[PDB]
Amino acid sequence: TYIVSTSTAFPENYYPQTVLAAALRRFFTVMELDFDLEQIDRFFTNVKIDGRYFALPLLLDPPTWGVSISRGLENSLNLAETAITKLLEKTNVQPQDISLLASVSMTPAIPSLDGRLMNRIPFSSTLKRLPMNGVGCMGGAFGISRVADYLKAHPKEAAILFAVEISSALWQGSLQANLTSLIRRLPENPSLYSEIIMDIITAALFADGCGAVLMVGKEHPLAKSGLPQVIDNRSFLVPNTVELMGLDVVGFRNILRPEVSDALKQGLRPLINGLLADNNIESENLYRWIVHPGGPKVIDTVEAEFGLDSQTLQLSRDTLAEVGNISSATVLYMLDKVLSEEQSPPDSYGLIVAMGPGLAQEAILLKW
Amino acid sequence: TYIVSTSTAFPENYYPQTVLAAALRRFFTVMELDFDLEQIDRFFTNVKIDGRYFALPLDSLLDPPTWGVSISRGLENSLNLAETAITKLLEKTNVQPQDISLLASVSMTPAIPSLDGRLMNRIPFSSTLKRLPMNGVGCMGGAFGISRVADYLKAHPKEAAILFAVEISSALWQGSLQANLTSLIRRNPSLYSEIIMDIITAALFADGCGAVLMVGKEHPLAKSGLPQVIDNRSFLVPNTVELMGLDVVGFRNILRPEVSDALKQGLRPLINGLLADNNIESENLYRWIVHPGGPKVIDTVEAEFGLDSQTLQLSRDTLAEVGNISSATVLYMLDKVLSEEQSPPDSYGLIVAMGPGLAQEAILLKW
Ligand SMILES: CCCC[C@H](Cl)CCCCC(=O)SCCNC(C)=O
Ligand SMILES: CCCC[C@H](Cl)CCCCC(=O)SCCNC(C)=O
Repeated sequence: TYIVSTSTAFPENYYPQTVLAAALRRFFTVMELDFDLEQIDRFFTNVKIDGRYFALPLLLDPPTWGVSISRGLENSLNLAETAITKLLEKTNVQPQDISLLASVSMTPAIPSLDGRLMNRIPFSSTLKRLPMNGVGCMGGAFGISRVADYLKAHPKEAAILFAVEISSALWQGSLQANLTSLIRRLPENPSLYSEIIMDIITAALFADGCGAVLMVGKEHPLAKSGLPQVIDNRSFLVPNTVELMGLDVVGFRNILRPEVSDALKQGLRPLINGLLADNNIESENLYRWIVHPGGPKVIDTVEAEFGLDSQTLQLSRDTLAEVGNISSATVLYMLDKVLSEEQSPPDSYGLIVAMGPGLAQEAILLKW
Repeated sequence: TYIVSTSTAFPENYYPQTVLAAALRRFFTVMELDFDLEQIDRFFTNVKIDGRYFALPLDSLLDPPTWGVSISRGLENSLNLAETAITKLLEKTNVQPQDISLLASVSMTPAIPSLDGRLMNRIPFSSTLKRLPMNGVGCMGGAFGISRVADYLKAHPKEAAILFAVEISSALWQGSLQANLTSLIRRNPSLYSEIIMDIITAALFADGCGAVLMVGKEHPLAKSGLPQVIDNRSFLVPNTVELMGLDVVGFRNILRPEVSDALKQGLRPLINGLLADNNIESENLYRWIVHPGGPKVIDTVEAEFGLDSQTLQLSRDTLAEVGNISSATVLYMLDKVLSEEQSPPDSYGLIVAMGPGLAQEAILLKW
């Protein structure tokens, strides 16, 4: 399977990280929440993000959850349509010649976003769809793997994957309600301190955006040398870590416990060592890593586990700095950057790695 | 690709339709809602459901728990049902979990991580198990998942995959229907249609789980006499998103009366195109397995294809026994066919389901 091209789409409002930190501090202050405001600055600074796109409005006067979901759906569709149209235009592919449209998003959508897009883009009415959910930050890498598996059996076909997330939905009421309750119960329940920090970290980290990728089977006319080929992929799920990472219905609450970066270690090396060995490759001979930046702590952990030079994962840090954590879309944005870089040397190997709720990890071996 | 075996799983409480009708009437009465109570009984009777399984409680109908606690219970019941069905499937086929390569799931139960990921802590699947967690397909999910697993197994002829579908319709009885029927009846003659649609939702949808084991052609279990998936196809009717789906409000089920008429735009284009490309006609089909997805749907398929009054009886009997269990329904029906019926060698069958989109899915089977 060949990765042919990529595109991204972002909403119109880009906020400096310092403005978002200030917006949350003002919420704490207007609400008279008894909490150290310097903790907001600390985590908004320590995530190493310069600014974020928010599709939904920037705390004090929240709409109904129904209205926020309606806006989230609309914005998800708008971003996905933009990305897919840019993708089709840049490759000169007609929508009717796409066989499969795969999607990942935690935006609630029944019918799925990919079905609603059939009314915006003239796909054939018999388009095959692959709407995935329950994978969180991992979804971009996960979707690449599932589409590659599909194209194994359909070598003449073309498929599009998109990932789109609206993290700003959490700023429409969920973060406000939860931080208020937690901080006000904190004097009688000091165990809640870590819960407040988790919500502040969520507010510091997650952003909005969309990425899309065109992939084709080996017999497709766009399967040309010089493109990255997906040569293998593998999944891993670490036992008994469901509670470390997820998205719970309450609005929503993001779950991201500090123990993630250590539980990551239990899955990363068996997953990647096994994938590489089964393909007769040594990690030291990888030309490129494309690692989803769950956080700076996650990047540091991957770097330490595989003894990497600190420049090897620079793309993860630059991406975090530019757009924040855009969840499943992040590795597609990252792949897009790489496809804009200098033509990778022939026969160079690359690894895409992402981690998400599960705790689950996905690894994809690429060859140029 | 072969369908090797099926299983089902249901919660402990089976309620007669009259008991459910009575509970809803009691709600209208305690709340002093000004609405003809005979509309409740008429719709609960006219869907021709004898009873339904509810995993979530009915006794709290007047004082429902919080939506957060309902979701947590819905997750736990979803996991329990899927674990039970999967375990029965593995036991009846003598297949070890470690020997399953792909676990595919469909469910509207909110789950991040997905149900299939969570199930890896209850069933000793390999840690490198491949997963296919689908959503956004509603009632079409069981047929949809069969097609997607079939496409996967085309590329993996040595492998075995499990699909499960599970839905907890009783979630809507934990506050959503109560709130919406109250407000709607209070308020605007144009709102009569909205109340009817919530009453029909309350009359129709039920809980359950189905599971299927499928293998590629080179798997040891791939044996003659098992149904083969020979082809499958999807169809989405343009500009009908608003006719069916599930909206966040709790949840509100959307099922517009126009659905059955809108199905006519997709059914024959889908099925006759699929059959023609496999060199057969619909009249060649020995068995139909059609999801019973809302008023007039069965009747509409029957009319479109000129079928005899008994060709779709399995749809009606299924609705009678367990109601509309959404994505799981066609797996329960396939289970009945494989376990209780005789299928002549080399005969053709068609699985058909319809769901939010408006989308339809067809799968051609050959024994
Ligand atoms: C508008 C529709 C509502 C969208 C809801 Cl709020 C999706 C959550 C968005 C925030 C994230 O993407 S958090 C990514 C890391 N979290 C996990 C579980 O991996
Ligand atoms: C379990 C927690 C919330 C899950 C929700 Cl309440 C399940 C959906 C409502 C009951 C059904 O199965 S309706 C099937 C027809 N409707 C569609 C969209 O196809």
